[PDB]
Amino acid sequence: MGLHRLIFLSCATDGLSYPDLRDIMAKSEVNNLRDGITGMLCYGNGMFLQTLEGDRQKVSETYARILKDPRHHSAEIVEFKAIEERTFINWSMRLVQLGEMDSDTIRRLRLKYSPAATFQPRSMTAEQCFRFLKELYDMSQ
Amino acid sequence: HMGLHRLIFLSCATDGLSYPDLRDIMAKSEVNNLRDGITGMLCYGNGMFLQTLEGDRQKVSETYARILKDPRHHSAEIVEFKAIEERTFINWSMRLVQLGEMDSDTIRRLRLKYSPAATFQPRSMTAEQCFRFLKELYDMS
Amino acid sequence: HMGLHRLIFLSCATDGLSYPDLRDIMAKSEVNNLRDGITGMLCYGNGMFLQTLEGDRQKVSETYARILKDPRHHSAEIVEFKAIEERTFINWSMRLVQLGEMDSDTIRRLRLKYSPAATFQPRSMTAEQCFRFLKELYDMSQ
Amino acid sequence: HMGLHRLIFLSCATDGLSYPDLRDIMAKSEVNNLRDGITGMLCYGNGMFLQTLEGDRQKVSETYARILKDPRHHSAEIVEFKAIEERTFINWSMRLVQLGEMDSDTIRRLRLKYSPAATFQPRSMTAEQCFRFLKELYDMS
Amino acid sequence: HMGLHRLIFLSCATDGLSYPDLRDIMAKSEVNNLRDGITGMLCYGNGMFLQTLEGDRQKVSETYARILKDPRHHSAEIVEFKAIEERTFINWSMRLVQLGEMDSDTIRRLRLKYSPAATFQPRSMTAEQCFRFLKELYDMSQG
Amino acid sequence: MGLHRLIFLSCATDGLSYPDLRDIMAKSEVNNLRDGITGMLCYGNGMFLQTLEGDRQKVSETYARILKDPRHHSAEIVEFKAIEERTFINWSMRLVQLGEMDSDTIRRLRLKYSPAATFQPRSMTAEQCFRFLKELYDMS
Amino acid sequence: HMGLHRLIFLSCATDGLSYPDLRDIMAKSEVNNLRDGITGMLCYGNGMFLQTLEGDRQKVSETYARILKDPRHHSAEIVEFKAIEERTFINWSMRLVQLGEMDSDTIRRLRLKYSPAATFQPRSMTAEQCFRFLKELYDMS
Amino acid sequence: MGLHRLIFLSCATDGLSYPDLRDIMAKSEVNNLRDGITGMLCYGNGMFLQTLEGDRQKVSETYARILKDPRHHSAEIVEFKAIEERTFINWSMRLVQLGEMDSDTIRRLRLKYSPAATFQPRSMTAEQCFRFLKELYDMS
Amino acid sequence: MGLHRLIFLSCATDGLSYPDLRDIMAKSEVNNLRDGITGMLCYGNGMFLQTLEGDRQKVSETYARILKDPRHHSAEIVEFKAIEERTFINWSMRLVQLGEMDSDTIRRLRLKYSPAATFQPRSMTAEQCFRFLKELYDMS
Amino acid sequence: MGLHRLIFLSCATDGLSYPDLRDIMAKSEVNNLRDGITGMLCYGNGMFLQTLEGDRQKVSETYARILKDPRHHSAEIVEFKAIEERTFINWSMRLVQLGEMDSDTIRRLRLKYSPAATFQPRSMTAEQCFRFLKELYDMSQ
Ligand SMILES: Cc1cc2nc3c(=O)[nH]c(=O)nc-3n(C[C@H](O)[C@H](O)[C@H](O)COP(=O)(O)O)c2cc1C
Ligand SMILES: Cc1cc2nc3c(=O)[nH]c(=O)nc-3n(C[C@H](O)[C@H](O)[C@H](O)COP(=O)(O)O)c2cc1C
Ligand SMILES: Cc1cc2nc3c(=O)[nH]c(=O)nc-3n(C[C@H](O)[C@H](O)[C@H](O)COP(=O)(O)O)c2cc1C
Ligand SMILES: Cc1cc2nc3c(=O)[nH]c(=O)nc-3n(C[C@H](O)[C@H](O)[C@H](O)COP(=O)(O)O)c2cc1C
Ligand SMILES: Cc1cc2nc3c(=O)[nH]c(=O)nc-3n(C[C@H](O)[C@H](O)[C@H](O)COP(=O)(O)O)c2cc1C
Ligand SMILES: Cc1cc2nc3c(=O)[nH]c(=O)nc-3n(C[C@H](O)[C@H](O)[C@H](O)COP(=O)(O)O)c2cc1C
Ligand SMILES: Cc1cc2nc3c(=O)[nH]c(=O)nc-3n(C[C@H](O)[C@H](O)[C@H](O)COP(=O)(O)O)c2cc1C
Ligand SMILES: Cc1cc2nc3c(=O)[nH]c(=O)nc-3n(C[C@H](O)[C@H](O)[C@H](O)COP(=O)(O)O)c2cc1C
Ligand SMILES: Cc1cc2nc3c(=O)[nH]c(=O)nc-3n(C[C@H](O)[C@H](O)[C@H](O)COP(=O)(O)O)c2cc1C
Ligand SMILES: Cc1cc2nc3c(=O)[nH]c(=O)nc-3n(C[C@H](O)[C@H](O)[C@H](O)COP(=O)(O)O)c2cc1C
Repeated sequence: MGLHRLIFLSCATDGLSYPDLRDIMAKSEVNNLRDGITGMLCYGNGMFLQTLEGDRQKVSETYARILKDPRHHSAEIVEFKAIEERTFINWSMRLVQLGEMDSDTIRRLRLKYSPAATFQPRSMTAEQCFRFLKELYDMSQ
Repeated sequence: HMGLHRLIFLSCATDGLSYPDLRDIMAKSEVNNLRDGITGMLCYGNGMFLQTLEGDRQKVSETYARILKDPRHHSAEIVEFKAIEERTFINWSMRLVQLGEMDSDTIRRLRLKYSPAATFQPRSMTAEQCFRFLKELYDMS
Repeated sequence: HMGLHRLIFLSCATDGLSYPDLRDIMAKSEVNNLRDGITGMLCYGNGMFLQTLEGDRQKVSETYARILKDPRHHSAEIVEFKAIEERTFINWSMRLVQLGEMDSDTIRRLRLKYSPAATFQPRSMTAEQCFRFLKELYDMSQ
Repeated sequence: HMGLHRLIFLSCATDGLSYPDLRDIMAKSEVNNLRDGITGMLCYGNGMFLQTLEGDRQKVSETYARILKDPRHHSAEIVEFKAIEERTFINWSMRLVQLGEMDSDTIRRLRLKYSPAATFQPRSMTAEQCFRFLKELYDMS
Repeated sequence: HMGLHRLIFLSCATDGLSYPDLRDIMAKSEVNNLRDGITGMLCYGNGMFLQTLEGDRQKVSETYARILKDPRHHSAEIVEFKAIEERTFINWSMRLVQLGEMDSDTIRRLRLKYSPAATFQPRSMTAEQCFRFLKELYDMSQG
Repeated sequence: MGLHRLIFLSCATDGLSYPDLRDIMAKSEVNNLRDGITGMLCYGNGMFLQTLEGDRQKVSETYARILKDPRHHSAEIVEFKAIEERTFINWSMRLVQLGEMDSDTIRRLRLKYSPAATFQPRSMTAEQCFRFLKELYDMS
Repeated sequence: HMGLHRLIFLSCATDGLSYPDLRDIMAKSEVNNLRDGITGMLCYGNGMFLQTLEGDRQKVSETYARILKDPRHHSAEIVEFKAIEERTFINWSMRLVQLGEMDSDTIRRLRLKYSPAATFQPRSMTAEQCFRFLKELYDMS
Repeated sequence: MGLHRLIFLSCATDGLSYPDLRDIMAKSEVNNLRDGITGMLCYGNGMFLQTLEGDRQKVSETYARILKDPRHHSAEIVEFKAIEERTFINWSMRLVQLGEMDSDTIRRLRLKYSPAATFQPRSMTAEQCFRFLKELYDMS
Repeated sequence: MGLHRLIFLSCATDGLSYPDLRDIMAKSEVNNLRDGITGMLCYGNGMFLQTLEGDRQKVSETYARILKDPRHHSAEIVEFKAIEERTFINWSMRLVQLGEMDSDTIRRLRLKYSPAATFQPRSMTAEQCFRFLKELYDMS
Repeated sequence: MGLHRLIFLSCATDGLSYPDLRDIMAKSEVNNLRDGITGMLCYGNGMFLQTLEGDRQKVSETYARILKDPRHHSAEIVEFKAIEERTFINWSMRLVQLGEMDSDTIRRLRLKYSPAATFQPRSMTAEQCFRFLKELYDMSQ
């Protein structure tokens, strides 16, 4: 039924540590590679913003799995639509931490695509979330 | 906030699904969706569920997260999630439409109009086809 | 003289607003707006105000700055201000529509049509949703 | 949360406006705008102000309502207020540009480029001209 | 021959304009415009003229140069001049519409519809607003 | 009511002299700077092709004065419309004479934007006159 | 072949054209155009011809090449030649409409609607005006 | 992969019989109903013009089978694309014979959508074939 | 009525000689220069493909004279429409012989804009002919 | 009737050999050159994906011949439409084998234009097949 892209956000569980983030990256890369899924996970200011690209069914099944994870709560879908080609091609999953990135670059990128004084993905539109993640992916290459 | 959205998803009915089960689903959704500002429509046929929800980005997502935990269906597949200027499915907090209790010639034309399948197969339908199929049902009701 | 414009804004009615308040707002609004070439419509429901004003860029702005000084409401939020080819809200210099003095079902369906909320919440509505909500009310009030 | 918006307004500076008065304005705007997630640009020339603010619909409104109470100007005119997909005035929570301290030729050409007036007259300019005028100022900083 | 065009302009009527003045204008516009393949409509109201002319690029220009020389009005403003695929104002070489001989409420709402002004002020209206205002006048008073 | 552009053409009156041109350019520069008007005047093959940018009322009044000038006759308006920004920014008024340019570059420019073997602005559309003038202005 | 096309051209009647000439033109046109799959419409008025032919790119061209050798007119000028998705002038292999036998006011308004002229002057008309002019004449028959 | 529509044309083999047409119609109706396929068959002037809607795979497989039928030759694909909704809903396969309908209606229809003096789908674009088949279908 | 472009094709008459080609080019340069006409004539595979830009009347009359020339036959109009600017500016008439150019540049060009295994303008659309001719002109 | 493009896919019959491919390329190179046909053949993961550009009739007949070939089975048409210009100009027929290429560029190219974890033209849209083929043609010059 074709290639799709999903974008959703969520609130991280309190006290998340680096080993927790690395654990997410490690399982996501293996499962996604198996499932034909690509994407990117953005972490900052206690919030997750993720995009997954792939088959309509596979991406749905992965999202239903991600909802069971106790490392986050209060998930919101931002968008689900058919896409002509992938944007997030290179990584089965890439984690980007806004805190390990140039303070100035991120502030300008977060301002560019958002009205918020901090990283607040609930205040961004679907196209803003996409373009935010696209620039993170393009610089994190 | 963030605005009005519509979700469209499909799923498989669990084997043994009973009319009571159908009525229990409708009873709880109507109370919940009314509380949440959610309207929409549930189509059941050929062992398949095809549903749409309209409302707040967060609320619809939370309702979908709850629906994913229901054992009365399995293998849910998201069809689309996007922002909308206005609602189509205004009249009912949640309306159940059974394809089997309907004019066989009306439903045959409808299912053919918006799908390539010889029976009702939402998995073979695009997001636009599911929207238009459901809308004709809503209008016919 | 920069053409015809439309402003849309919303606000919270102040606690204790009474029918005399609504009449005073309408009485001054009709006189000022007729003087200023301003037309529009004010919607009241669920403790919220939703209003649109059409006219000259300077006049409408001046009318809005006066409105922000009015103690009969608070927490104003601008929804949209843009140039327009033609007016939609032609007939009245100002018209009050109370959502509660109307067919509950017609309004319930309209409030659902153009918003995600279980109640009248103009802060949850877009500029296009506010305009189309207001236009349908205007078309029914004729 | 109804998304990112841009406000543009103009006003007349009250007589006697002083250099310390402008610096005070710039000092409070940077603090307030940074607090509120707001960015923008203030233009001063020919006794007139032309400013733009980007950010949240509610915050920008509340900021305009505060600016309207300031005795250092009068006769404000809204030029446009609308939703935007991305910010243009990303770099400064607030920046002052004095047209009088700029190349008489660079500013004269820019003033003619975007208005029919022989002097700076933002009231004679469309929303698009004010935007494009302020943007070139922004790009020259 | 560069095709069909439309001109829209406005002006202030000179003080003391009389009904015979409007009649001399109308009798002469009809004869000249019929000769020159020009059609159009003149609106008079609130001491202001708002007129449109359709025809050949050169003919319309010359008629405007003639109109500019007339002492019966002053302070003309061009609102628009462009090529058009087809005429809107076809039925009359020139038709005069006086806003005062028409339904106040009909004209009132029409003037608000296409302008920000509390009275008829073509100087506050765009080319498109002027076009649409004149077109509704032309359509309603087909007589 | 915003920034507008006018383009018109005309026939020069027989006996046009440089002094004649000197008076035109001198009063135009003064008058246009006062009025917020910019533009360009093209002369060639006995024809004027002009563009003026500025306020709707000002540009019109200037056109009315230009129509009284006896140094030319048979004006035609080419277009009058609103514009987002000026193209002809640099000069309150600039004269360009086609005859004092490469017999090759202008031949082309003209042929590019007209069906005629000589400069015949009555044969050009509004968009052809604009682009033709924009190319001339862009050269200086 | 290479598709359905429409040609529109105009010409001046050779001075002294007679009714029998027009008859003979119409009789050859119906026979030839019917043989060649060509349809169209010929307007005559004020000493001018305005005609359109629809059909094969080759057939219409050759027929036009034959019309060019006819001494009953001169000064032919092509108005338009392009590919078309469907015919407008379907009903007749060739139909003659004389502007001289029509409601004097109907023809006056039609000529004014699609021309800057006080007389029928097809040389003063664009390709779209000729098309719309002939189409209205066709619809009144 | 979704709903598609195919259009193809061919020459009927010499000797085509009404019984021949009926075997085609009967086997097509059964197979297409099995295959979720709908469509329309046009026959005139010795030519076939057909459209099928359904699954990309299914429609292709049916076309491959049509290519082996000896009752026609010189098949030519006209169009194959994804479609949002079916136009040819009502019948799995419906035969419309051009030659036995109103002579004037089919003359106008065939002229409307083609440069030819007889039915010649080889002279028609994809859109012409589609709009032609659709007007036939709408008349049934 | 402004600037137009014509595109047409024809078959060269049997026996066409280089002097014949040189005379066509010679009279075309004079007539077109007088008539304000520019364009390009492409000769290949025994076929002519030409385009002319200029005034609507002049271009037509020139086409009518071209139709009486016995050095070619079977003319087909490809397209005739209004244009905003000339593409074939530099030359009142220029010959491009496909045979005197790189077989590979021309082979690739001919495939890009046609379904044919050789140069066959009768198989090309108006847009394909224009773009074909424009690439020749730009590389010329 | 102009230039067209066909795209189709099929399953290679079991046991396909290098000689098998050489014979396919050999006749296709000859036949397409005779027919004015250009195109490209992609082989990978036991699947064929091909495009042919040329005349509507010739391309159709070449497809009819290809369907009789027993070296593949289960052919599926992807798209057939008229085109303004060719994309695959340089070759009458060129074979590209995905396994004789860099796992990365092919893997990422294949992910770019499909949801699948391996090459599966059956899950690809018409526009994805075209773009997949076009990047292959562009790389192998
Ligand atoms: C924010 C977040 C994003 C995640 N994204 C993915 C993902 O994209 N793919 C994935 O396989 N698991 C993802 N996970 C982890 C799953 O929730 C879960 O732990 C994982 O799929 C375990 O899979 P298993 O049950 O098959 O072993 C994510 C978890 C979090 C908290
Ligand atoms: C096909 C299907 C559709 C459902 N749709 C909705 C719905 O629209 N809204 C809702 O509140 N529950 C819906 N449910 C039910 C949820 O799974 C769950 O039973 C419900 O939210 C229970 O709410 P509770 O928190 O009051 O127990 C649906 C269940 C199924 C099987
Ligand atoms: C919700 C609301 C809407 C209002 N709308 C208008 C209006 O459209 N026009 C107006 O003149 N005043 C309006 N007002 C009132 C103004 O704030 C102010 O009281 C009024 O202009 C005072 O007029 P005056 O000082 O000239 O007598 C509104 C007030 C409220 C609370
Ligand atoms: C032209 C002008 C522009 C201003 N722009 C801003 C601004 O962008 N943000 C802001 O907070 N204040 C701005 N101000 C200042 C406000 O009028 C006011 O002094 C400030 O919002 C006070 O905030 P407070 O309640 O924290 O004292 C501006 C004042 C002027 C005269
Ligand atoms: C508002 C106004 C509109 C006019 N419109 C026209 C017109 O459409 N056609 C026309 O010939 N004269 C029109 N005139 C009159 C001309 O100024 C002038 O008197 C007239 O063309 C004299 O024509 P004649 O000298 O060629 O006889 C108009 C005058 C006014 C004041
Ligand atoms: C072709 C041509 C173009 C002209 N353009 C302008 C112009 O752009 N601005 C201007 O003020 N005068 C222009 N003029 C001259 C005016 O017609 C008139 O002589 C001048 O405005 C008178 O200036 P004054 O009113 O100060 O005496 C032009 C004259 C000609 C012949
Ligand atoms: C204005 C005009 C329009 C004509 N239109 C057609 C036409 O549409 N079809 C046609 O066959 N002949 C038309 N003709 C006639 C041709 O010039 C020619 O005389 C006729 O095609 C001769 O037929 P033939 O092939 O038997 O010699 C027209 C002639 C004139 C003067
Ligand atoms: C013009 C024409 C159209 C046909 N269309 C169809 C068709 O739409 N569906 C179909 O199943 N067979 C169609 N056929 C018949 C096939 O060629 C073949 O006989 C049929 O699929 C046999 O099916 P079988 O597997 O049951 O033997 C058509 C034949 C012709 C000549
Ligand atoms: C393929 C071809 C193209 C021609 N192109 C032109 C042309 O562009 N301009 C032109 O004047 N003659 C052109 N001609 C020649 C005319 O047919 C005729 O010979 C020429 O115009 C001389 O006529 P004249 O001396 O009466 O002017 C062309 C001839 C052929 C065969
Ligand atoms: C995947 C695949 C692609 C093929 N592509 C072509 C092709 O593009 N052109 C062609 O002539 N044959 C192609 N063939 C081969 C034909 O099936 C047949 O072998 C060939 O056309 C020889 O025809 P002929 O010997 O009758 O002349 C292809 C075969 C396969 C398996």
